[PDB]
Amino acid sequence: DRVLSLPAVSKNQVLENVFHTAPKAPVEHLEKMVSANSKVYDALNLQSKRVLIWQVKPALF
Amino acid sequence: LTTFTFSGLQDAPVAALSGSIKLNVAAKAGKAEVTVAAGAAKAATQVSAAALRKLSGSKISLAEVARISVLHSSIQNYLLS
Repeated sequence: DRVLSLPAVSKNQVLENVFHTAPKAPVEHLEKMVSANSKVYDALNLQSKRVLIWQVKPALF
Repeated sequence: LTTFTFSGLQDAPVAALSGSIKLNVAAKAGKAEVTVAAGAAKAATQVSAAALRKLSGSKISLAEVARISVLHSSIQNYLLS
């Protein structure tokens, strides 16, 4: 019964309790806000090719 | 507008109210020399009392170029706001 003197908690159960959640990448906040601000650039810039300014406040010709 | 309008060179604005553009008129008896200064450019022409009355003979009648319609663009401007 030498196995009953070993620590009963496995090496697996350490690695699943220590690394419980996959950690958040540092660049995940950049490349998710950049792709969402590329839609703020597109719609709202006045130099974008797809601006909303001509379909929101139309024109007066 | 109507067909006949009755304004021009009588109780007119004689000077601009902002600094971005400078306006001066030379109220003579028959005509008036305007002095317009906007940025680097200056214009100084002469407008008669009967030259402004022919201005409202042809109407401009501005109208909006909308992507879909003026109604739709006013709803979409509110959804954007």
